[PDB]
Amino acid sequence: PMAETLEFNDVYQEVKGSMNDGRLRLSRQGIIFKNSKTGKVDNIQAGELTEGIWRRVALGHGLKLLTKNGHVYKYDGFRESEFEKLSDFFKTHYRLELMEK
Repeated sequence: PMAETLEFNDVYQEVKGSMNDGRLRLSRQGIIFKNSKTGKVDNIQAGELTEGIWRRVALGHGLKLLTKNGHVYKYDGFRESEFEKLSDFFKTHYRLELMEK
């Protein structure tokens, strides 16, 4: 079932063991994460993405993304059941296929 946006208000950015809680939002154009505590926003354009990985992490499952400029983004705390919709979104809108690891 196709969706143009996906929202996750209960996930974290993982940075060196730190779990930064925030809001993740996927649109056709890309990805925005906003750190709840610090308010720090990170934008990722669909075009920038070269790699998407889905794997078990410390809490549930997580995405690990790579962009053309070498930046790494890790968003953790997904229930495993989210794979289908995430995989679907990436393949449909981002023209990239999540690697299951």
